[PDB]
Amino acid sequence: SQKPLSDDEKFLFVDKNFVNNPLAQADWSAKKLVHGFEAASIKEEKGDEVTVELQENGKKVTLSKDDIQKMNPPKFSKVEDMAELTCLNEASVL
Amino acid sequence: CILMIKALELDPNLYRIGQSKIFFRTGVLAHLEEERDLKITDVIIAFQAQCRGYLARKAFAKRQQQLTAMKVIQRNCAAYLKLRNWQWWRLFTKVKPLL
Amino acid sequence: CRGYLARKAFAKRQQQLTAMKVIQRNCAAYLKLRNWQWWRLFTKVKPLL
Amino acid sequence: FDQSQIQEFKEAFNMIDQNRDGFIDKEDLHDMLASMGKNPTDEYLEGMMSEAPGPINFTMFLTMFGEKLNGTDPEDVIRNAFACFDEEASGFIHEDHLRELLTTMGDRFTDEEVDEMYREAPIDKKGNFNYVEFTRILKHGAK
Amino acid sequence: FDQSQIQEFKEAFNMIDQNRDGFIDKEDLHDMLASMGKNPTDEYLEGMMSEAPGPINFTMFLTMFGEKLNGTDPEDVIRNAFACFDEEASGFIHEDHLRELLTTMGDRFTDEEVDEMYREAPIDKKGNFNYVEFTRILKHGAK
Amino acid sequence: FSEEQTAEFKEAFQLFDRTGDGKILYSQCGDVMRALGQNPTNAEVMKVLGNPKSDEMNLKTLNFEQFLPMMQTIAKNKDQGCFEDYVEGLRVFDKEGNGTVMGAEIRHVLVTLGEKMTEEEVEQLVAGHEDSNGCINYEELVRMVLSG
Amino acid sequence: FSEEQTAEFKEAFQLFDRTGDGKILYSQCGDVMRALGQNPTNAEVMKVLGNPKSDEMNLKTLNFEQFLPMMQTIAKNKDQGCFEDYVEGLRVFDKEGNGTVMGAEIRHVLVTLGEKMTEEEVEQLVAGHEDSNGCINYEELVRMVLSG
Repeated sequence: SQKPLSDDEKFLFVDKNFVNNPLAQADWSAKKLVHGFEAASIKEEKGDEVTVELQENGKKVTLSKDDIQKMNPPKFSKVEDMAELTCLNEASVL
Repeated sequence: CILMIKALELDPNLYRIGQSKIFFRTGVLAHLEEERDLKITDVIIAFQAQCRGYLARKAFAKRQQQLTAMKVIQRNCAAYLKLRNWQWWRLFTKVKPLL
Repeated sequence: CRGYLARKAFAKRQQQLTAMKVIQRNCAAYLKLRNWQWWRLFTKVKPLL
Repeated sequence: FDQSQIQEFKEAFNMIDQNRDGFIDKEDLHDMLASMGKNPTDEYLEGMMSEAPGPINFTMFLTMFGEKLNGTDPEDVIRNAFACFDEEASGFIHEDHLRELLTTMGDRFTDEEVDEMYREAPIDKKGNFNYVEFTRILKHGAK
Repeated sequence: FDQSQIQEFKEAFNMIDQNRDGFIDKEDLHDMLASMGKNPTDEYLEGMMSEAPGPINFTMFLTMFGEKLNGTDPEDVIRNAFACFDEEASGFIHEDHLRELLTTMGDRFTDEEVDEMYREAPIDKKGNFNYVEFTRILKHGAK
Repeated sequence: FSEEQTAEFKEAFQLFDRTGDGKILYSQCGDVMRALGQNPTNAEVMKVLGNPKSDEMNLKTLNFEQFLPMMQTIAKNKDQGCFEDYVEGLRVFDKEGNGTVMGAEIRHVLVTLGEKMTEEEVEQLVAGHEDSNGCINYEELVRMVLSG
Repeated sequence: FSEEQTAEFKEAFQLFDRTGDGKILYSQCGDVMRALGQNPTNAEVMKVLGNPKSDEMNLKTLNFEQFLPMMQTIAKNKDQGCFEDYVEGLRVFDKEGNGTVMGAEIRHVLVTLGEKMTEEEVEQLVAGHEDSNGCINYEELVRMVLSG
């Protein structure tokens, strides 16, 4: 549950990921952050021919938009409610 | 809320001006969160830099005021060179001894 | 009664109109001559009138 | 102009000058305003006299003193509408009453006019603007 | 009279002396003006005190500087008028055209006044002059 | 409604003018079309005007060109209810049908029936038409409100 | 503009002349322009001088004739602070929501956050306005120092 005094609830007390900075778009690539998908930055978008800067892989790779869905800002990663994401793609829900 | 919506330059369609909350579907929610966060950064840092200068302002010194004062002394010296010579220093006097 | 009372109140409404019509003009013209230019350099020649 | 104002400007010409000939000169104004108070820079008296071509002539200084004293609606209608405008029952229209009128009625008027009539007139200093005598000041009553 | 002129006279008199008592005491401003500029003699302020009923008090020099700055109006409208006389909007004003237009307006003007104006006007060898400083000087400025 | 008393209509129109521009507030032009030989309630006084909102009622004045529509739309009433129906209905209304109605109850059914008048309205109605009895005679009351 | 303040420019200039030669360090000369009614941040203090390198801040000292261009662009900084930006930046600094900002919290969000200068600077922000919980009345604080 929600007890920050007990890790026994911290296996449920949700550590929704964040950037610890008052900006919210520096964690999800405004191009597209990226079945543990590979949070990334589109460097060259040619359709799905998307060399995302695979920031979870560090790879400017033409990668599947299967991985490159709206992996919403990691500020919405590991959230209680998946609905807290920008777009609830399992690129981010997952 | 509709005010800060038009100030967001939007209107609720994937969010909702309701009765108690702007209910957010997936979408406009975190987009608006991102806009809010960006502008929070903006206004924080803007006040911080304007505040650094600002705090030099509050912080100048009292040498500030003594310098302004010596400037006023220069002004009054120029003023006595201004009026006490020509007949505009004796054109309201010499009569109030009888007024 | 409401027709009656607007007939009754014509006598107050038109007189209010005319009264404020003269009031605005005269008050504004007074404030005009009060912000007149020749009232601070002429006001020292006025003691010689 | 007003016949009373014309005769008061004649009286002016006859008190400033002791050699009445239909012309006022600079020395007369200088000396007399130096007696009652003290004349300011002679430039101001030349400016007052230069509101008429050359030396101010009889009908010419009459009309000059005329248009220097007037240029707006007479004192009578001023004080009359001041009376019928009073919603305070004090006898004189308030500074704040003239204030609340000038905003939503006629045209706007800055309070600097109000502060100037306040500080430059012997009116009663209680937040009420008198016009029975001040409008006469506007027609040369006291100042 | 006008508020700005009198408050400026007040601040000037309060900064000029070292022991303020509502009077201008010879030694204090004597030593000040001697320290920064020309050293005067007790004869000047002796005549100044013989130019006033008894000692020179607060209101004495108050109304002194008052009317010795009166005859001058709020320089707001005067600077607004001084700017629009130009035909190319360079930002500078000339005095000779003003004098030529005023000498034909009304009566004949004097020559002490133009001297008072010139003795405090920064003029170059091309008649370069501006009204940002002129209206300041006419109102007890810093020349 | 004829275009000859257009003169009278413009006259009284400007009579309850406040903006002073040949343009009269809609509640004001409504009290106007009232005192132009009519007796309309402030409700219909407003509605006859192309239904102006309370803002339009007292902010957007009436251009006299559209006061000619208003004079049309007010000239439908020109007066109020029948005085025989007045007397029979305020008799049957009155719990006895005596000839008068309680100033209490008449001011009541004047503020508790139809358009709820301001009690000053039902009073300048009732007072100034009262019989000093407390059962204010709606006969004299209604009728002198009818003529007045 | 005029000479009455141009000599003020000279004097407030040689004020921060730790060398007293009429030529004042770029940090110190933007500090001068602070001293002249404006208030540039050390960042903009320099920024007005052609974005000087850290040594040009101090070794390429600024003469008074070069002080007029920099002072003009000090006035063109307009980083004197907007009162809505004041109240809003202090309002997100008013994370307590009191119409006030904690003194320790401000010094945190002022010298341990954002643009930097002397810690004492954000002190005399909060100092001279220190109150309960250091809750610097951010609106009062900021309007006074804006006038200040």
